[PDB]
Amino acid sequence: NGPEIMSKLAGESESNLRKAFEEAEKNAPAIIFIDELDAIAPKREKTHGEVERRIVSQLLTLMDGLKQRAHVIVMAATNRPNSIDPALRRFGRFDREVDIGIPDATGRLEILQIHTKNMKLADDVDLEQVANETHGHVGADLAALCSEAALQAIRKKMDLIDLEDETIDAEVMNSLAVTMDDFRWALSQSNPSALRETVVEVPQVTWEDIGGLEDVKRELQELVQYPVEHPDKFLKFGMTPSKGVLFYGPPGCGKTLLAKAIANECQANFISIKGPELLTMWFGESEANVREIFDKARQAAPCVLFFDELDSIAKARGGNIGDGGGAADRVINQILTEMDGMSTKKNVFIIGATNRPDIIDPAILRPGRLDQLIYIPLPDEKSRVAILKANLRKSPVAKDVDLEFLAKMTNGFSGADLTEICQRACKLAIRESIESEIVPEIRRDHFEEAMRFARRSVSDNDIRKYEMFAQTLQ
Amino acid sequence: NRPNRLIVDEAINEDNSVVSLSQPKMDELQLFRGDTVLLKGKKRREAVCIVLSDDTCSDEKIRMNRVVRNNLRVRLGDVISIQPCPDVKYGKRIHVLPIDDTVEGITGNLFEVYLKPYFLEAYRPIRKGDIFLVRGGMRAVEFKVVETDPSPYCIVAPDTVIHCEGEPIKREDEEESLNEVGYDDIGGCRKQLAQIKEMVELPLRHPALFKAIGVKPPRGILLYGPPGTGKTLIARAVANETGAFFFLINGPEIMSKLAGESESNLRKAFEEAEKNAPAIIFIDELDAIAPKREKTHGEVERRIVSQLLTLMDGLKQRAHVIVMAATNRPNSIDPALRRFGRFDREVDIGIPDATGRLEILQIHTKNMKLADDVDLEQVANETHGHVGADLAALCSEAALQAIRKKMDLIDLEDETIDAEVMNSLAVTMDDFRWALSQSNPSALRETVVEVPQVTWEDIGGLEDVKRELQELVQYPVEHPDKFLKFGMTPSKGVLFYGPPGCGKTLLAKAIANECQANFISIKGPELLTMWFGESEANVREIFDKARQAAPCVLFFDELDSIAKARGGNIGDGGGAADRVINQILTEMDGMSTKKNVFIIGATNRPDIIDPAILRPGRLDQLIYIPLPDEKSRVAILKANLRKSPVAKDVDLEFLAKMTNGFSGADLTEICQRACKLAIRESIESEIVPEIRRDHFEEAMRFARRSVSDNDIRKYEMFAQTLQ
Ligand SMILES: Nc1ncnc2c1ncn2[C@@H]1O[C@H](COP(=O)(O)OP(=O)(O)O)[C@@H](O)[C@H]1O
Ligand SMILES: Nc1ncnc2c1ncn2[C@@H]1O[C@H](COP(=O)(O)OP(=O)(O)O)[C@@H](O)[C@H]1O
Ligand SMILES: Nc1ncnc2c1ncn2[C@@H]1O[C@H](COP(=O)(O)OP(=O)(O)O)[C@@H](O)[C@H]1O
Repeated sequence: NGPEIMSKLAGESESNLRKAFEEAEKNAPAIIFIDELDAIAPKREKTHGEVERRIVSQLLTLMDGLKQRAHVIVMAATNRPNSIDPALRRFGRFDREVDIGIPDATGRLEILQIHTKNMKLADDVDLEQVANETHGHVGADLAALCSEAALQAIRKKMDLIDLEDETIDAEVMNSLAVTMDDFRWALSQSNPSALRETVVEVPQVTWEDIGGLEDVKRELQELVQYPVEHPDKFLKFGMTPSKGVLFYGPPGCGKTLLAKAIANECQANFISIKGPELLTMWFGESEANVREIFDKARQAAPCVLFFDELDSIAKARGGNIGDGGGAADRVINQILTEMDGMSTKKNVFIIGATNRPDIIDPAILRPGRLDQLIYIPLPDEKSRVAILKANLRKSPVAKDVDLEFLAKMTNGFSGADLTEICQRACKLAIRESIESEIVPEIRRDHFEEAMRFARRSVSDNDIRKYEMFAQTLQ
Repeated sequence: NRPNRLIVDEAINEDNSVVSLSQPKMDELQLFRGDTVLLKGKKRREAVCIVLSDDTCSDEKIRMNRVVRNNLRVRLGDVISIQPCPDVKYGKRIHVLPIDDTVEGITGNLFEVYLKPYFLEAYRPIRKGDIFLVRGGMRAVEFKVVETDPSPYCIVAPDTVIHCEGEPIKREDEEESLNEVGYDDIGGCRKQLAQIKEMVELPLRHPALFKAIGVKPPRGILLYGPPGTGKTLIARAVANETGAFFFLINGPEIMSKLAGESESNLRKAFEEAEKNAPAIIFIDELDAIAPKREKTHGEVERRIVSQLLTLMDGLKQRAHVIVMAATNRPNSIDPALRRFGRFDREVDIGIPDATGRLEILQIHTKNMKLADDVDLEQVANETHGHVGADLAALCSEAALQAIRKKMDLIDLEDETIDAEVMNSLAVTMDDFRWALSQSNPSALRETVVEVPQVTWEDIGGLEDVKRELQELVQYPVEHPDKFLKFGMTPSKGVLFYGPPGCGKTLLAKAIANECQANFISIKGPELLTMWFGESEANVREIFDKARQAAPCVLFFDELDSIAKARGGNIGDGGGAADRVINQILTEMDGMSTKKNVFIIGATNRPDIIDPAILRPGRLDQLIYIPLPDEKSRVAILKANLRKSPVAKDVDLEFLAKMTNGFSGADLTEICQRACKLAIRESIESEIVPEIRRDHFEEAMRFARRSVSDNDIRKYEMFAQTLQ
């Protein structure tokens, strides 16, 4: 480990290092694990001194020194890849590069179940919702959660009597159990003190979650599915599958849901770049970050890379009058660059979404880019029924309140305006239930009080404007 | 389970040898507040103490101070046996006698002072061998009772002849001396004091269990806060009180040595401490060793930041050692020190608040014997900005002032300066107000985090808003599974909008108080600073500080400030988005699921706010805060005047009548304008001293309303337009 090697004096260092392999090549097949490779090998501008630069050397030439008569494999742990000296990646040193990544909800379950196999828990805690609120936790955060859970429960009991003897009794800890009120107390601590950076996981949204948009659901499958499944068919007509899509339409109509739904149907990774993140690069004048975004999609492939609010920087410049310049700007420029310069097909599929297709720069549109415009309209009462149901397919809704009549009264709302009504109703309910008793389910009159506040955010003006962009483009 | 034994726990009172039982135990032990009780302790020794009756304590925990515990040899969390002794029998002059080094430069007659005041009005029961401690004249000297004419124990009576001796029997080797800091020496940081004791209770107190169990106890703890906030103090108290061996590294000592003489002391510091386990290694000034960064130059500095990383790794949990390290800001140190298995726990000691600066002040004068008028409440009110060391410096400068006005007035200076003379010495309020007049807030001022003192009692009107806000902030924290029954996420934002001075700030502070939550206020100038300074990386440090202060209310006041600085009636050519609000969006939506951080924005220009703030997952609930009504304008006038005296002669609802509308701030203007015309009268006099109706009439001559009825209609408009 790097700091041990860095702990020694000059020449006592690289001796342990060149001994570490000359010791291990005996015992072969063997694995040398160099974790904290940044400690040894950040050979860069930033190192000062010869002795640091000496040790980044000689590591390069112990990598070269293994002739394949060495059965040794060298693993090295790093945190971000740009961390280390680029000559460590020369072919014949570290050729393979494998990203362990943050675990997801579905994975944070297995970790939790590994770190309590010795505990003998209590019956109500299900580890599914424990694994749901632990988002942001790496697997060590998880190990720390459950150990703090088990040190809490040992605080509420046992030494209650002060039974402390030489060797503390066997049968007594087995009686000891850790309830859900321990774990929820374990999360209440600071524990997401670990990193939060761009997440990459398979979303949990299946098409079951999207009311309506039937034609879009089948259009998207062709775009994303058929190429990956049936390539030589594309090779029979000498065709390149289009790797972009641009969803456009009013807000809250499900442009995000569709992107996640299709990553799920493919069981592909979904990286979401939202509007604030593009604005960050544009104010911060750091669009070198766009490269790190696509290389992270490339390493997470097959993946869906989703740019939401791709008009964000165009808005921040205005765009009804706006600045004197043209449509091009720093960040979208690097998205163009990294798109068209990407690998032939790595199964990275690029989805943009915009609520202002008007002010997007047209260069994004040209073939080899987001090449397929897909309009995402305000739902119809046909769909407004399935929107109301897909929201209420979790919370309990009594039969007494009926749907297609609610979905009737709205000439148009977004699918988001409808969730507004739903969630507004569910708030009026919990308000009732918390109070009681001094009955505990939803009711029709909850929704009627909700509908008092139902507003539509789309003004029938701009639907005609949206209707216009549709026929104008072809 | 043979309910004889009972646990020992901390106690509020200042006096010695008083244990405070849980009231639903009365007839179990059968003994009332007039019976003294024998308590069993380690190395076959005991004590007997009169008993007090209180509600708040747990049933199983005796509450008693340090002195009564040390002789018992009980450390908090240990269990003692409590058995009554109605059989008590008075003594005739138990023999008492000075000990330690404490026993410093004293001389002459210490018995009319360090005994006779204390024994008086008391009947303090005393068993032979007790260390019971007395304080006077800027010193705490304790007198051990070596001999009791009857035995084992005795009440003291005013009728026992008193024995003048004053000889210095040195303290025995095995007892750990009292002068050493315990938990009661730590005034104002206590929420986190439970936190550190919770972390370290089980590892330090119970070495056997973690050898008898699979699990990992905390390896290292990082105390951080501005310098002088008591971080060394905490580590020593925890060590001294659990009994564990406390080792102290400080960075500049390690940095003082030559290369290789350095890391040897360092790797010896643990290889020395792992013997003495359970032990605490305190590495304060961890920035001196471990700022491993770009900024270090040299191998030897980078060597020492290494090897510290790998002494952290080297403890295998057969080490019972806990490593505490003090730091000032967390970004200060090398990030590989925070790898899990090195410093996993991170605990922020923080600036004390008015309510805390009181306890600190009361700890640093326990030996002084003050003067009657100084109340330490307003002393603790104007000491804002002072860390706990600033406070220790205040009161010591107060006591060196009062020693300057007196004593050496005669020049009585002898070999050993007299005992009875300093006890007469007292420090009045005119010393402390002179102590504050100095530079002493030479310590840090950065963003404060404390529970505000504004209760709803302070806000005139806004009844519907008061109940709306409670639902938003309270119901989620109290009743989560109810939110889980309908699969709902509690909205974590609010945006107050309305005219100025209508109480948008007060409401935010009032609700943090009703929750008893921390309140961080980011005001308008601070957002403008980030926008001119083009440093919006600071917004991250703002939310991570809320996250560490959670449960907290984070309040953005004047969230339109950057929009104004760009204009906004015509304004720049750009859109609504800008650098700083962008990072607020980012840090909001990317925040932890629910840490009980509740985000309140306030604006007097909801017009020019960017709409992206509004979208669900952000400040999602708009709450309009209107100009008050004469209904409320009465309670506004009263909540201002609920401090200063207002004679009945001046009447309110008629003042609150004449104003079609003012802000709640315009009304405070009138109030304060009146109170100025009054003090003007009182300072002058006499060459009467209270407010009067005509004061307020002269005030009302200058009453202006800052809201012009135009924009109320504009405010009325934003209200119905949004829904
Ligand atoms: N067609 C729809 N079907 C089901 N839910 C929807 C639909 N449209 C919107 N919603 C709900 O509204 C929310 C916001 O929609 P979003 O995916 O952001 O759409 P957009 O990107 O077009 O604004 C989503 O969480 C979703 O649950
Ligand atoms: N919360 C507190 N309660 C009582 N005394 C305090 C408190 N904080 C600081 N002090 C006083 O301040 C002095 C400096 O404390 P120290 O722990 O050395 O500072 P730091 O926190 O920088 O390590 C100590 O002598 C202590 O008496
Ligand atoms: N409704 C009110 N009730 C009591 N005091 C008020 C009220 N409104 C304003 N004040 C007084 O006016 C001052 C300024 O109000 P502030 O909280 O800044 O409101 P805003 O943020 O809306 O300007 C506060 O110190 C408060 O004491």
